[PDB]
Amino acid sequence: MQGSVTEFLKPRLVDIEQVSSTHAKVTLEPLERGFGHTLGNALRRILLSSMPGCAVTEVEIDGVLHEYSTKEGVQEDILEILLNLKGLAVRVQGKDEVILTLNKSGIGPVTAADITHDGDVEIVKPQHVICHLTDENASISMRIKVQRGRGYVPASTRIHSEEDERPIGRLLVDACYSPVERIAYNVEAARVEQRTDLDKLVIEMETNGTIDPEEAIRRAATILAEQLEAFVDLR
Amino acid sequence: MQGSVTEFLKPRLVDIEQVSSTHAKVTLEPLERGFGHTLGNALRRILLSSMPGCAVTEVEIDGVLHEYSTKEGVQEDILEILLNLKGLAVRVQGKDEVILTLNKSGIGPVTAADITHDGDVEIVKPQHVICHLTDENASISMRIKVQRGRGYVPASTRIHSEEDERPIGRLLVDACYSPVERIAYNVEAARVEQRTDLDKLVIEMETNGTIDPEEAIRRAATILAEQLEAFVDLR
Amino acid sequence: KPLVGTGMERAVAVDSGVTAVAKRGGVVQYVDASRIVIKVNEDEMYPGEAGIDIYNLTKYTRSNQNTCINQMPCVSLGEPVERGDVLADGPSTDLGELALGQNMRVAFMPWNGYNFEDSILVSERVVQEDRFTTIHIQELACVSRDTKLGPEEITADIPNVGEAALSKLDESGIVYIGAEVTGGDILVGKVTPKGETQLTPEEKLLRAIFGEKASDVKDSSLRVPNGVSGTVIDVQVFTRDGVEKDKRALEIEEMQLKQAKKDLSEELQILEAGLFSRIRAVLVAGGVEAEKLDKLPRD
Amino acid sequence: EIKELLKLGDLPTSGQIRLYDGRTGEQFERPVTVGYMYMLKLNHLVDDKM
Amino acid sequence: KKRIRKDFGKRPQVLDVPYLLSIQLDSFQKFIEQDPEGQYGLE
RNA sequence: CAUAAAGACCAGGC
Repeated sequence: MQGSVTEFLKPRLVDIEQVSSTHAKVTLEPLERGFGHTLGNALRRILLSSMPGCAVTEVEIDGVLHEYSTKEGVQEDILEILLNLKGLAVRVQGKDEVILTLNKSGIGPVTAADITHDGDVEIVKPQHVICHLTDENASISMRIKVQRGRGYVPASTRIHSEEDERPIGRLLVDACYSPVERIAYNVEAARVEQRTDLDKLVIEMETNGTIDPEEAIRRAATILAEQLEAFVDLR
Repeated sequence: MQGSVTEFLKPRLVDIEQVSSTHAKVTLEPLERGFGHTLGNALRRILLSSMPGCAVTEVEIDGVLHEYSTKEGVQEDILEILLNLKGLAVRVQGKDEVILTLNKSGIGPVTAADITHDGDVEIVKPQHVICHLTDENASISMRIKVQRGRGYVPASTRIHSEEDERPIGRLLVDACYSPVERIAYNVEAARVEQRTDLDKLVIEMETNGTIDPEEAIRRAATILAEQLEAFVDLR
Repeated sequence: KPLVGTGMERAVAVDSGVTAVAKRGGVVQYVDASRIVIKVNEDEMYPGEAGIDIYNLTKYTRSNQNTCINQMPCVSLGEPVERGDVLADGPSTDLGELALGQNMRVAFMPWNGYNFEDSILVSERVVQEDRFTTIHIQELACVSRDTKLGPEEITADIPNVGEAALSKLDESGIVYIGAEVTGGDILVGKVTPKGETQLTPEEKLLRAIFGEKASDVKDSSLRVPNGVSGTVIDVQVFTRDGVEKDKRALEIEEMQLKQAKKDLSEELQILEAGLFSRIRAVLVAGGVEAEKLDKLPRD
Repeated sequence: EIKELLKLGDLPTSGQIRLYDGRTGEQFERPVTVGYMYMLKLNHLVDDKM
Repeated sequence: KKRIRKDFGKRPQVLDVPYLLSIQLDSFQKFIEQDPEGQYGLE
């Protein structure tokens, strides 16, 4: 309600100009004495392990059977190609698993923009150079598989058998499902109608691209609303 | 809904055994990695200034005109009696102001149990010794006045004129409207069907007696629900 | 009292003029804040009173360092005291020991900037309770002199004021004991002579019509200084034989009549108590009156 | 005698105990020296008047 | 069964602190003897 | 809006 003059006639002017899915300048005003560091540290506490995401789990390559072979028509090795596929960020709206179609022959540096566009898959970095291709029918094809997880679980306890039934040629890859990369906060002051000693907590947020920052901070906001009903009941 | 297995099939077994109006052992289970200290500190952040209460504002005494006189038939002075009236906790259900009737003559230590019971006033501490009375018609009478406030506002800016129209004998008293006194939290672990690394955040809550802990944590809960609709709208 | 003791906190209160020490042991009959009456059985033991030594406890007066000296009693009803036993407290004493400050929860940490050189940080709870609220007493003294035209009177007829300034003053210019004054309220009812000189000749001509004392005054009353706002705890009465103390003044005439009559009744209770108890052991030696002695009064 | 009577004293051992921050909250590094210091307030002379 | 007071440091006080006002009361009281005779000071 | 002088000496903070 309106109540007395502490914070009740003090609106929080928190507004939006969006950069697509990877970084956002988050602004905040006004909050009173000593309210910057607990904000940055509590949503550094939540936004590192409590956030699910969709990362790279297990990649199938062509006739190259394991990670340390060679392919006729490529300069780099398959280990550096898969290393370039580890850093590839992908967004999946509402699918549990999806297989990404990729094929390109001839000369030309294949980037992430050559991936066949799906209705629920959007590439955040089309400029990511993976490997350099040459002549003499250098046909490369991959099947990128995306699964849901949260945070880091190692590749020795999860161990998965997609193609470990009789046709083989897959092996499990380390997965970093954690979306939130960096949050940096500035602690300048603000002023509104009620009181003067009020802190403006401007945030530089950085996300890899697996989960959008709006949906992630809304999920972390309702998780926070689920948190502080702890002091409620008796016994 | 049921969704995937993160927290959705994980009920919060938060139950009630009530101690009347002053302290409550609050139990909680289960919450995952790193969810004890942000709970205790966020509802230490809310439950110190955001909570209204009803405390002692201004007390009228009998023919003793100011705080530093003497009364025929009492051992202690009026300043220690009013000091004992500062620590008296009182609950008011739905009244803006109420006047408490108190009268006792003869020998006998007058405590808070001698106050005339009102339909909306309940005494939490009847064992509070105020002063020691003697013989020789030691008749004492007071008019305890209760008003609504929130938190600490000093007695030099509020200044009130109840009996400062022509009959005098009142002066303004410092008021601590803040109900919540102490919350201490223990951070042992819990286990439920889904996952194992889950924290049991057991709370020792302490309240003076002005506002009940159930109503205070429900008000602070819906104030918290009013808080985190901040990240919603654009501009 | 400090959570670390030395052995000197109890001797400063007893040895100095801080803790009241009884002169001779007896039986306590009544206890008040301003006085502790001690019924010392100089005769046969009876609840009828005895060789009363009344003890005046200095309650609320001004020291040199603008503080107050307090003396709160501790002896309850029916406690036989010893010569050397404590009777009341001191300005900081708990029972007999010295207790200057308090014991609060300390935590050594650079908090955020504030405790830079010698700064002390503390929560909101320290002002919500009166744990460090002390009593500061300031004297507003002003010395009486003479005037060129002729010296003064007493009345509350002060021009150039409001109604709330003269509301806390009586009919005689002295503010009451225990009035909620603030910055602006008149404590001292002074007004200032204009004389024939400061007046214009037009009000010399109509002050050939109004009065010798009709427009002789202008307001320069001694008020509360700007910023401080307290209460009145003590007023002063000082008058000199010559120049006719006012009457009506009904409350000054009523006040120390009411107080002085009680001052007679308590002193006749003390001396009546001290002599009739003395002759009771004289009269019992040689006779007895069981039914006849407790009917007639003690005088 | 102090190290003999403080390994006793409830709660901590050897003086220092893990507190929690009133602002951040988390598991506080380096248990600190706390307790109940007997402090003392100085008087208000008229120098401190504004 | 008799034991020690058991405090910090084994220095038992056998003679407590005297009247602290003996700088004032003895010098003034011996100086001007209101109740006694004439000696020591004014005299 | 006008009045509480000036000077001496002492105590006090750093």
